[PDB]
Amino acid sequence: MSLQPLTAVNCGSLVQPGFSLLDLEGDVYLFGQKGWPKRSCPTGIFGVRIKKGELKLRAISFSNNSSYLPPLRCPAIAHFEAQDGKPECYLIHGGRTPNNELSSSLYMLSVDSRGCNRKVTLRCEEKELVGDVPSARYGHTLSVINSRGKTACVLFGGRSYMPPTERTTQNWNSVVDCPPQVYLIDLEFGCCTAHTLPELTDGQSFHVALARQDCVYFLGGHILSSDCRPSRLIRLHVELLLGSPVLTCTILHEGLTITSAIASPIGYHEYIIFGGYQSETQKRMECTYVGLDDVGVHMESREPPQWTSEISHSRTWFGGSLGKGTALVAIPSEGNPTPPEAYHFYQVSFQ
Amino acid sequence: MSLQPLTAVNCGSLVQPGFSLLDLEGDVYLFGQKGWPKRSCPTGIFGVRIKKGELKLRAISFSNNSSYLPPLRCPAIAHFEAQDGKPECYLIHGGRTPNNELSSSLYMLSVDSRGCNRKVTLRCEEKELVGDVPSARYGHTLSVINSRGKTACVLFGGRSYMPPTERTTQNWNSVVDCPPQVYLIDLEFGCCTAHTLPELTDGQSFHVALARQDCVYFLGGHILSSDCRPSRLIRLHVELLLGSPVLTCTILHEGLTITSAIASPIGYHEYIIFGGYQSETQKRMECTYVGLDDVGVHMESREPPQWTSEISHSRTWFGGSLGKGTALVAIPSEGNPTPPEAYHFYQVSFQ
Amino acid sequence: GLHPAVCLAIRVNTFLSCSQYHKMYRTVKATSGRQIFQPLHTLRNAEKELLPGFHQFEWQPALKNVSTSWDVGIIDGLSGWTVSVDDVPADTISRRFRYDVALVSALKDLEEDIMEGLRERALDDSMCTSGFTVVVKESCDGMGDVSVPEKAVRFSFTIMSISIRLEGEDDGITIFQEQKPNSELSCRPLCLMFVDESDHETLTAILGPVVAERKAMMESRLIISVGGLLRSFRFFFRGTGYDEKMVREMEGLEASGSTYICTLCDSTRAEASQNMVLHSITRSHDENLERYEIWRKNPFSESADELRDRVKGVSAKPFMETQPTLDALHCDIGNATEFYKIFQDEIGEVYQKPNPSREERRRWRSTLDKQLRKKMKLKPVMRMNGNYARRLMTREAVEAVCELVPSEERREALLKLMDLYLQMKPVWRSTCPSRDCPDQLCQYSYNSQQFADLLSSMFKYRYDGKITNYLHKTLAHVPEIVERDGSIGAWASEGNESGNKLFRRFRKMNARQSKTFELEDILKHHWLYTSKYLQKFMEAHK
Amino acid sequence: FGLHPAVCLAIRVNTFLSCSQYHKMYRTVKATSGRQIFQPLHTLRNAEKELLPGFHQFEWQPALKNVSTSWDVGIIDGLSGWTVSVDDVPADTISRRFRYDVALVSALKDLEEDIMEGLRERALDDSMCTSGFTVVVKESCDGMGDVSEKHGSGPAVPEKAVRFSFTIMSISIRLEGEDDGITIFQEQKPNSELSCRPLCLMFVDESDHETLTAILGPVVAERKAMMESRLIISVGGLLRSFRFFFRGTGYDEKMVREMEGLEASGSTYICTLCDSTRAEASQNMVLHSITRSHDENLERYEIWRKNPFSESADELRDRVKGVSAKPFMETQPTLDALHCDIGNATEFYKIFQDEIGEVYQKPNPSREERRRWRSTLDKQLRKKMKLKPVMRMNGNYARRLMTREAVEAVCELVPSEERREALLKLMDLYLQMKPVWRSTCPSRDCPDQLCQYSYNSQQFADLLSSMFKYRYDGKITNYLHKTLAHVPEIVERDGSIGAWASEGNESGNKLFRRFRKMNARQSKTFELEDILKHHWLYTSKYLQKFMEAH
DNA sequence: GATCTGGCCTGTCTTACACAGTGCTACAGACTGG
DNA sequence: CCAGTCTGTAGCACTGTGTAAGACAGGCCAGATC
DNA sequence: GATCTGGCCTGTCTTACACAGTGGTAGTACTCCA
DNA sequence: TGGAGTACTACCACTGTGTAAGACAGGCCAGATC
Ligand SMILES: [Ca+2]
Ligand SMILES: [Ca+2]
Ligand SMILES: [Ca+2]
Ligand SMILES: [Ca+2]
Ligand SMILES: [Zn+2]
Ligand SMILES: [Zn+2]
Repeated sequence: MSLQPLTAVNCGSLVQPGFSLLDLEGDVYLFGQKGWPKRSCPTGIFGVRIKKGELKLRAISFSNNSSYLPPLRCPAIAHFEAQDGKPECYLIHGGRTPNNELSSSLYMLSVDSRGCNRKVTLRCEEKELVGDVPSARYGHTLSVINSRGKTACVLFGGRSYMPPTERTTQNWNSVVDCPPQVYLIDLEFGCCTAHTLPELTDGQSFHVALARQDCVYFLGGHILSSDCRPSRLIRLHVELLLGSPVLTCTILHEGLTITSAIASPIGYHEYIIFGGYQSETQKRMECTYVGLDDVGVHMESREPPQWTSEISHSRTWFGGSLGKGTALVAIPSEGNPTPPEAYHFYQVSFQ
Repeated sequence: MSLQPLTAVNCGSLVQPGFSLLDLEGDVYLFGQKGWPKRSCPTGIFGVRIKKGELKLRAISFSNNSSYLPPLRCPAIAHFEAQDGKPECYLIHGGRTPNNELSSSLYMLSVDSRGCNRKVTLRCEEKELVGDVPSARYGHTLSVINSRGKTACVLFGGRSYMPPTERTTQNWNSVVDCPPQVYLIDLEFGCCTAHTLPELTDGQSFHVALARQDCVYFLGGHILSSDCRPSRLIRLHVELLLGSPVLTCTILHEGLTITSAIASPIGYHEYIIFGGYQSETQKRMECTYVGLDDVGVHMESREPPQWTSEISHSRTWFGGSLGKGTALVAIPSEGNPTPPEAYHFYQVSFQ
Repeated sequence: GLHPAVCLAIRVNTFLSCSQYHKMYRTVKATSGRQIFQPLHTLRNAEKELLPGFHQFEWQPALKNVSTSWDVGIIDGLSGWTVSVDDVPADTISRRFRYDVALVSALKDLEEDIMEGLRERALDDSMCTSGFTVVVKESCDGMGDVSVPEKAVRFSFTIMSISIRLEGEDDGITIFQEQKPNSELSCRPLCLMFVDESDHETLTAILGPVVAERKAMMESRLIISVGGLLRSFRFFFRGTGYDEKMVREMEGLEASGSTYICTLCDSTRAEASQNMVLHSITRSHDENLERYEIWRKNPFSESADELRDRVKGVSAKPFMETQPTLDALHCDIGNATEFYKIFQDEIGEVYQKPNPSREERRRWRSTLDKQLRKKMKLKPVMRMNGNYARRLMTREAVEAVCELVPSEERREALLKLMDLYLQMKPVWRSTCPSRDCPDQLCQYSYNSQQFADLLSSMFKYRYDGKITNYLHKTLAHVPEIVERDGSIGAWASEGNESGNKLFRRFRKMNARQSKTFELEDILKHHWLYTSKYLQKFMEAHK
Repeated sequence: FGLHPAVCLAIRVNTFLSCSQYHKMYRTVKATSGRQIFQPLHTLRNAEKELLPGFHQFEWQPALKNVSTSWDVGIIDGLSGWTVSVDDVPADTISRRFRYDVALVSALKDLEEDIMEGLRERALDDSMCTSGFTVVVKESCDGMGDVSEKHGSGPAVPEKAVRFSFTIMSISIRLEGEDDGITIFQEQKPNSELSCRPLCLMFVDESDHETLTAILGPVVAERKAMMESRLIISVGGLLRSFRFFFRGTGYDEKMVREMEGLEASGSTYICTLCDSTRAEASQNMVLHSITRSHDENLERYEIWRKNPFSESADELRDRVKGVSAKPFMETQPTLDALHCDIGNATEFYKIFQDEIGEVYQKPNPSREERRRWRSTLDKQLRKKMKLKPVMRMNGNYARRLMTREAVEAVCELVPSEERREALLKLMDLYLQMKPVWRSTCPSRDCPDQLCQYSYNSQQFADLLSSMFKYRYDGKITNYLHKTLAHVPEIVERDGSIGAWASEGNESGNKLFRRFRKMNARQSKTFELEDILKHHWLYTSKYLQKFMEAH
């Protein structure tokens, strides 16, 4: 439960506020970066090395039979657990293109070969979607569920630009929440089906959701309709009957007023909800710990690691989980002249 | 011969381009503080020390029988050989004060009591000059001589202000070489006399003089009349054929063509010359040596230590001699930014 | 008395503040007045017919994704960013017009001169009033060090030539061709942003609406009350007046000195060493879209560099369509810089000494500046301006420089090289080559060929496989583009760049100062400084 | 109807319009409407040469001492022919100035219109009032530090600059009977930059006495050699005489110390005019005689230097009474009406802080109680007088503090009503005696407060040393001794206090900055010349008159 | 005889403020016609 | 004689700029000491 | 312990980035007046 | 019908004399398996 001020020796210009940190097969890969993929690494994804409080960003390289990814900005990430027959995957969907545009594409990323000399090859497949496909959104959440006895994906939330008729060039960069529809996606086939929620009367965004044994928990987030942050957690239960994947939901009584959080996994189903924003200006400093049970969520507040003045005065902050009780947070720095590494970094661990 | 970059630990804002360096009874004193005597020091005569390559500056105090000297900028220094009555003494006359005028007042400075606890008390008695007094001027030179066997002093050279007839506030600050006459000063009383010879065809300025055995050698300094630097060393032999101070002069063959030269005594009658300025744009760079006896002046070009680029390239420079072969030089530390300690100091030693 | 419009012109054409103009007006009225100037409060409404949002208009059919209210004015450049902290912050302050309203204000301002063109051509004025054709040249250039620089980016356009095709049976009749697109006196601003120049994110997230209405206006037509009639208009957009780096950044090519030099042709760098003349101009916007799709989806399962090469350096979905042509001013700067390097090299020796050190080139540059100041009276400069280039391109600079070259063969060689360059230079610099100097354009192919072969023969010590990109552009694309695109130089980004000093001065004497308002009033002035109405009232018959 | 050339010169200078700017709008308005409304550039430049120095012929009888009798000289270099030899003291300091006498006759002939107007009002026969004219002159020398010219890529010391300015205060007549004075012209607001003409500009700091003396020496010699003789001017068609008196007031106390030799700054010798120390200012706070004069200070410096009594160091410094450096310019060291409150303001702030808290029962306070009293006092002022706390007492805060409102508001905390009424009476006497020095002329505006000021300050000091004896044991802030010991003697010796403040140059700082900003030639050697020419053109009474503003 | 810490004195950073201008707006006064 | 109406001038929001009062600190002597 | 290789370094090369606008001076159109 | 005096437009001096990114060549080295 402590922090450590790191330093980005070089490459301290390739991080933007919302970014992704995929943890597969040990090393962490940073995904999404400022600007199009430069030629230092044409594939946009950087292996992250944490050595002596120092931050190294090594280039990665995809397969030949893979596809190439635009560096999505704030997508939804679903850690597709090791199962037959291609472990172990990550589902990225659908994110924000560095060119200011949404993308409804679904990228299935995985590891292919290694090393021979510590080199890590990745592969990335565009997964066509059949439906009833979910329209292009961002900030949403995707999760995996294994129900009796097959694996599916639950997609929900996230904003989107105005519908393509009311979007006026003066209201272009406005954005409203996508319709409150859940989407059940099968990795194969991509027959993505949409489903309503007679209880979720409103969409939302930046809700850090979780899944446990084909039972999903949408933690509270932000709703731009009424500017409210409904702490009421959302439980739901899915049963993939043949061939209709029936769904039910329930409004949990109490949750947490959290927005744009980092979820570091501690146990098999134990997570630290690390921090984000609880108000429009106030940031949630205190940590949180959630155990996922078949009874349900078990919440407790751990000791918040002491915050330096630097991290406390800052207007904003963001980050991503390095896994195994570890994560990385950042602070927009100030000073004269440009550092130009305008982002200070704090590594954080539990226990 | 070696150079070393010193650093003014404190009291950096009390060094001006012109200053004097006196030695008597060990420690070295710095004379000619810029501005007027602050409340830090009642007098302004600082005691300077090189302690682990750092310039430490302490205050000196005066007795009651002593008069107080204005901070002359470019006086005419003269060390007095240790003998009756107060061995030794130092003759200062008269330089320019912090304001644009000349003192025209000779001062006999010496040490009176010590320590007790590593303190030094000095005395500064004015010695009135009755005559036939040498006119007010600056940059001239004074030296001690012993003529069979009485001790007197010879004064010569130095610029001055235009006489108060053509002195006009449009050229109120244009200076003129004082008429070339040698002035003879006795110390008790100050019955001064003026004399001339046709060999002194012109008056010089900043010409470093060196006396020995009542024979004085004037180097080549600089003249504003002809804008040239006469490399003609000037010998003159005098004696007090009581009660007439008979003088004779002679234009010798060669004297060095450098201006405003630092003179550090190494031996009995041996002086290393670190050199101030050879050419009116290109400063002198080498380091020469002057011996002298009844044979005459003997010049030898010693090895000049490798001037660091910072000192070697900057426009101007100045300094003094810490005695016993060592000397201090200083370069205007002009650049971004002003600390405001605007003078880098270098110690330079012989052998 | 003085017409109010003239007095507004005098105010903004000399950078006078309301305080200054008010004192001047009070004083000149109190003596021998007989009111001569007009006061502030009457000018502060006498311009409303010059800024955007005064002149009614419409489209047929209506524009997509563009509201049809025609009375809008200065709008915040964010275009309504949900300020919610949780998302990407709505940080950057900007202002702009609505492209359509800007265009209609420009046209209805040129009303006088379009009517003059109607009358001078002896064409009927009441009929043949539905098929006008406008050529609009855009330009968008960054700007640093506007005191950390803060590096604001500016976006401007210019009506280049308005022609008429009515009633048909023909191609068109050039009603009015702008006489001077080079100077900023006709280069009107449309969008100002306090965005750094290279960060794709905010640049796109603010330019998006502009590019959107640009793409939308390409289809429909415009209706304007001009010359008493409700006439119509069609537009064609030339996206030329960008520099090279920005064209690359908004094109999807990996800036800047990549293995793929040409913005228009896909010839690699090494292949641009042997061959220097024969090339084809193929890079187009739509083709770049298709190539980026072929990269992203990767339908052929190729490896990294192989796939890069199948698309020829296209790894970024471009968005702002850019006509395939080079700037004129930066071509001059690039050319000048390269001749300066070659001069620095030939004052010393290179073909005799293979690898000279750094101090040697330092001293060679020093002595070159010595020879160019002792004669020709030229001082050194850190970055090369247009004027220093024009001076470094003339003959006498060569007659002075070549004096230091020991080998007289090299002397005559670079003299003949500069001769060729002066014989071929006024091709792209001209306003209209086929009219100003047709003989150079006629003899440009053979001249370029001889020049390229002279370089490859007497300088192969240096041009083994490295070629600056403007060399390639001026040696392999000039004739094709001049043949196709009518002219060049008449489309220089100069009109923007040299105009930019306005936004510099307009921050001192016309600030507010607060970035919420600073861009607003800077834009207001910078526009009001351009309209031909005011330049007419400024010249007032010579 | 055409426009006079002088009107157009004024309307160019007075609005900082540049040459190219003026010419552009000129050709514009000329080709616009069929007339030569404004005059063009070169004729305006020729017609302006009437106002700059070096145009009117004059004479001086007896002739000046060590001053050239030429009258055609213009903008001279303040170096004064500094020999450029490298070995000597460097000669890089940029500076430009006028020849004092030429500038003076130029400003006088400018005011000639108003002096003739006053002679019309006074009905003095013009063919008779010829020789008995006398002019009072103020001269202020402040160093406007750290200017930013907005185009700096290489440091060329473009920050600090001393601006020696002078201003004609008032001109009277002397002929011919007793008639020791009739004020023919009293400038109406002698503190604003509209009338504060520059004379010398120097690109140096006000710190280094060396360069400052080196470039001011000529000006001092002119000031001296111009005190005795008479100036002959062809004014109003008559050869008339003028005699001068140079009241030099507008210096900051720092510069006054630097030019009277008094050891700076917070020395044991606070007052520049009396000799009393801090303890002698605390014992008696009212009865003091203004004694320090330029000649006496010179003699004191001689006493210090030669030490004719061989007394010890500290005893010698006490016998010379503060004079350790040779003064070099006779200055009239009046009270500075600029601050004139800020010291008094911070003293009343400390008194309130130590009166709400208990200091005259608990003699030795610590940090916490002091800061707590400050906190609660600031909260009280926020509650009642609605004044937020600040770190430094500026002007307006002092103005809003030393008022009976804030005082009767803060009275509610101090428990003993004795001390309440005591400090209220303190502030009462204070704010009653306050406009004696601030306002222009207490001899016309408020003669009652002046006539009462002696007894008023007496009661004030008695109240202080009676009920606040705990705090004025032997230490007193300088401004309090100023306001209690010399105000009546000052206003009696001169006639005012606020009418000789340094306000002129404190304002004209903005003028210098603006002229460097938009009118400079950027050559770093012409720049000063342009700044000076434009600044002088600004402040010529004639041109402000053509700015009638009707 | 020889050394060290509190008082304080003064040289240095620093930072709260006011002051500068600028466009817009709003009110206040002065001209002119019925 | 009066009201619209036009003109002049003051007020507001704003942050960039210089400034000097105050925090402080460290450095040296006095004082107490080794 | 030997290889060897992906990854970091260092150097070199290419594309931009600022440097106008202001007074003084003088040719020089060019033209008001007799 | 010509003269020169007017006004305009064209020149000159002058700040400083390096940067900030990114692609690629190539050297080479950690360090890890072989
Ligand atoms: Ca550019
Ligand atoms: Ca540019
Ligand atoms: Ca000052
Ligand atoms: Ca000041
Ligand atoms: Zn090409
Ligand atoms: Zn006093």
